[PDB]
Amino acid sequence: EDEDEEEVLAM
Amino acid sequence: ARIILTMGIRSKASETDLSEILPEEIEERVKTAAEVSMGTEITQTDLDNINALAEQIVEFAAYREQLSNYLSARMKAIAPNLTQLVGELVGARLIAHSGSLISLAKSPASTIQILGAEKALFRALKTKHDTPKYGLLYHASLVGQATGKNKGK
Amino acid sequence: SRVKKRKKYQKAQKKLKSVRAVYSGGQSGVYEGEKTGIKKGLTRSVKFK
Amino acid sequence: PIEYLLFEEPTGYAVFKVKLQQDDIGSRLKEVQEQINDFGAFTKLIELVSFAPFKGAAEALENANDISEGLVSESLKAILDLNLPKAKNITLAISDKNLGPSIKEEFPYVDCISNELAQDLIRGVRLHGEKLFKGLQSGDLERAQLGLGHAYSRAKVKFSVQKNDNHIIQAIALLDQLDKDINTFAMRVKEWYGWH
Amino acid sequence: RAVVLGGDEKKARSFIQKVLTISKAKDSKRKEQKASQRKERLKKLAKMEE
Amino acid sequence: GARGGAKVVIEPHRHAGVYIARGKEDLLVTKNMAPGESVYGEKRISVEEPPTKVEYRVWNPFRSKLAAGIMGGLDELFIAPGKKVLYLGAASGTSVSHVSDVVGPEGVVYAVEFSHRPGRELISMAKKRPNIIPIIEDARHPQKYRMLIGMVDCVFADVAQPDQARIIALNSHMFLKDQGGVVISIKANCIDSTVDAETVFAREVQKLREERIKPLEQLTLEPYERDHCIVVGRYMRSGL
Amino acid sequence: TRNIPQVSSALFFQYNQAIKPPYQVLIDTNFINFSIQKKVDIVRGMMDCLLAKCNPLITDCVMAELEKLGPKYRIALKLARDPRIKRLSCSHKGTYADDCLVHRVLQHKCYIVATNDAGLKQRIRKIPGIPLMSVGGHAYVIEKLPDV
Amino acid sequence: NPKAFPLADAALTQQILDVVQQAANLRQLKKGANEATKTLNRGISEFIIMAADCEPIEILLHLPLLCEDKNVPYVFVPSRVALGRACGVSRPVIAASITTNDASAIKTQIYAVKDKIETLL
Amino acid sequence: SELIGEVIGARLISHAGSLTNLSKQAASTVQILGAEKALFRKNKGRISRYLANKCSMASRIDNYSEEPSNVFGSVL
Amino acid sequence: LETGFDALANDWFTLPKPDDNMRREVQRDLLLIKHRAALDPKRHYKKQRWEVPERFAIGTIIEDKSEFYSSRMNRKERKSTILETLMGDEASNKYFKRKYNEIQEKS
Ligand SMILES: [Zn+2]
Repeated sequence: EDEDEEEVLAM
Repeated sequence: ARIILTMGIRSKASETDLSEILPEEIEERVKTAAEVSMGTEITQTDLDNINALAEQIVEFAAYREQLSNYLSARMKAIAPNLTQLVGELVGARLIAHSGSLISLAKSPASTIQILGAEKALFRALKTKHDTPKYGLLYHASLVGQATGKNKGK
Repeated sequence: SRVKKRKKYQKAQKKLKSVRAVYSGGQSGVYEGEKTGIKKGLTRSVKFK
Repeated sequence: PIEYLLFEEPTGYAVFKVKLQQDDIGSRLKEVQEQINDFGAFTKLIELVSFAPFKGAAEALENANDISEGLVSESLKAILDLNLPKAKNITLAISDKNLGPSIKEEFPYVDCISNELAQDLIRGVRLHGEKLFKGLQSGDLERAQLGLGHAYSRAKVKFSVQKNDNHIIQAIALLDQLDKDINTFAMRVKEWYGWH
Repeated sequence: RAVVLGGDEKKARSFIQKVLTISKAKDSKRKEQKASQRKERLKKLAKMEE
Repeated sequence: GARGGAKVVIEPHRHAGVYIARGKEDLLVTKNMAPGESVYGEKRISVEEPPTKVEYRVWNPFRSKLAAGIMGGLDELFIAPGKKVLYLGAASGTSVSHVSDVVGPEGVVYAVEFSHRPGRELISMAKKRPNIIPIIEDARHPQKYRMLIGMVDCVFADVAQPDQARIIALNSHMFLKDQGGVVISIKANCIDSTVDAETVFAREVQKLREERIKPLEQLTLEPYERDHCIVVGRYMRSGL
Repeated sequence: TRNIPQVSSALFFQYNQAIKPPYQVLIDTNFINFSIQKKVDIVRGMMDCLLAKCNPLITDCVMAELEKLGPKYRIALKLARDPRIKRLSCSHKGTYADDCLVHRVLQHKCYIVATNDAGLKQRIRKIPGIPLMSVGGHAYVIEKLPDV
Repeated sequence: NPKAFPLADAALTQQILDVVQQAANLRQLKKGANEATKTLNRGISEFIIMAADCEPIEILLHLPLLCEDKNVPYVFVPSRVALGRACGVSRPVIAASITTNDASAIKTQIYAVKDKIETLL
Repeated sequence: SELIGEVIGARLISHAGSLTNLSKQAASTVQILGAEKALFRKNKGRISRYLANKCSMASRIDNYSEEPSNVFGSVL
Repeated sequence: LETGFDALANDWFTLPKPDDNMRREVQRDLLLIKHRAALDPKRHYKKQRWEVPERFAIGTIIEDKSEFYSSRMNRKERKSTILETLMGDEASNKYFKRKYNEIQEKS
């Protein structure tokens, strides 16, 4: 499922 | 524990009467088990300390009932209106969760609905899944009377 | 010739382990489990017809 | 030529009467063996005539030692006396051959049989167990074996409570628990009375 | 889907992705070798059959 | 390897009543009938279930020959939940306790031992496990404990005696059911050290055939044991 | 469940390190008939061949085949029942002796196979570590036995 | 009936002490109750020799329990003074263990005594 | 009990799981059995090892005796 | 003589089912067992197509008191997930960092 999700607003 | 106090040794099971502790069918079952048991005999010195332990069980159970009644008296004097609606046990749990009666008073009714289901609530919120709808109030008497989807309502 | 046959025998001893399980002294130390894993659906028994 | 069967239970002695004698030459045939397994067929061969439960746990252990040594207990002598007719010679099927001589000495009029035909019948009785008693109170055979097994085993080993050290283990587990709870509850008494 | 992850969550997700790439490379390398031995094996059977 | 606080994944085995604990290493596991203690110092695994703390025990193949059989891939094990098992040669609770785990509360295990010193610890274990019935008696004379045993679904014989075949047959005739299971642990050295193990194993299979036991499969227990095998057979009372 | 039978621990690659004197020999039906034709004694012919004590074995299937041969082969049945010849019980339905012998050697790698059947010999040769005995010429001959 | 049982006779004791001495020279002997206990746990013991005159006898009675669980033969000899002398050490020995080795030079001697101990048991 | 004490001895028995278990262990295993609560506690370590060996023998006399006495524990 | 006889005339072996929408920690643990072959260069396993079982449990090992030194983990080293312990191992991370790099240049 990690491939399904995408990370945004990173610091 | 009471069975230990009434009869200390399996030998006594023949004459000792367990009527006040157990129903008829159960009390005869222990009598049959006593003679055909696989256990070993114990000394009076061993018996005395096991009796002492058993006496602590009944005393603690007795006081536990006292504390339950004491809390009921407290709940009917500190939050009488709440107890009439939800009850003493669930009402007391609600106050303890917030930490104070005022802290619970300043909470919206929505939070009081799901007060005891934070783990499911925040898991559901972060994973785009349906949220809980009873929380700690599920154990209120009125919610029990409801059935099906009416429990949520 | 003696050195050649020595290397040949020890080479064959390595290959025998691949062909079949060989006793190697048993357990040494705490039992750490099956290092290569356990296969649930495979049987190695010789079945009588 | 078998007419009565002796089966020993943990609960007591059971005596049966063989209504139909299964074929002896054809004993090894598959169909007759299948009859032993099938409950419905088995009832046609034998029928329970008497059952004498042991008075208590002590009697069961005493007869277990006697049955182990191939001896006739006073309870076994009584049950056979009431069942076996005086009578040429009544035939009794017994599982153990060593028991035959002892029965013969007490009862000269009974000749004991322990051949494979008898063993098949004894085997069938063990298979159906309480189902063959027609509801007569035999307790439960599984629980009776459990208590008797410990009694029989410990008697030979001569186990004594003096060796027991489980009391020490329980006492230590209770002592430190008491110390924790004595400390725990005592702090609450300070808290409760701390307000006042 | 767009999501927002903390530092610890990001480390766990990065660690998994590293492992799968290593596993994928190792699995393929074993496949290619055994595939080659099949090719070498076949070229020898053609001599046996012929 | 499987250190103290490590976390593992417990999944069911092909055989009922047996589990596999996955991880960096795989462990054969059986559910603990008496949680909170180990009988011979084995490692235990705790799982939280809705929450009750269920416990598991590790089955060491180098200590239990039946466990060495499961490692080697035995096709059929008649020991299963809710079955009566007659265990011959039950020195102590090292392997019987695990058999008691598999059969479960509904099952019962008849443990037969001859020597008194191993017998005493068998009695002490049997109390913790209500489904174990200890019988301190010589298995060469099944008539002595006939009252204490009913019919059994399977017979497991670990007696390391030259005349073990006779002991197996006598107990199977008295107590084993028709079409019942027979599982024998054979040590070549105990029976005949003069000949090779293979000759011994073939000889034992012949004696089982003579005693109306049909062998189903055979397996050697390497690398856990040397010159050992497990023979699994079915008892055909009528004939072979 | 998949089954892959384990390779016997009695085999060091193609060498059977279990078969050692005294030997155990499985007798085929034709072996006795050919032995009578060549005037070769079963026990002594084997001892001369291997220079060791040999323990001949006859299974139920082979005994069944000998009885079915008929009165012509009365001598073979009498020799087969010599007390020195031990008997092996069978727990399988078919009486076909060729499959019975092949299955026994697959199960245990401790037997020599004594036969002259071309079909049976070919099958045994594919099984590793199985010495094969036959009667040829004037006496017996053993093929796959390193100790000779 | 006595706790130390079986006790080897005069003829059997000398053969046991003979094998013990040869094993000592070949580094196939484990001396002392503690070292004997470890061999039983590792399953590397042919058989265990114990001294029946140990004072008290109870400090070596765990070994028969371990032996009978593991099916390892064991036997008692009358004297620990004699056992220690045969072991090759300068002090009395109450227990000793012959280590398993199928490639030893004294294999036949060990199995000979091992058989008689099994007959004794 | 005489060698180390009633409470300390009782804790050691519980750690082994039983008195029979304690007697079966080797002296090295007994020492690490009470090495998490410091039951027996460079020269300090030698006394701990020495006391562990004697504790192992004391357990054997108690377990394998029908009516154990304190005579040997005293001299030990 | 008085007789009333005349007067008498007139399941234990079931594992928990994993919950749907299972935690990410469990999925990351299940992946590690599936791909355990790649974790250590020196460890190799029998070829197995391991599928996620229908029912399973996550358990914590308990060592015997005698295994305090041999087979025990320190409390600080223990982690709730198999993955978190693996990250702690310094040798493992060094191998992964090196091995992860080489695949990248080749790609
Ligand atoms: Zn056949």
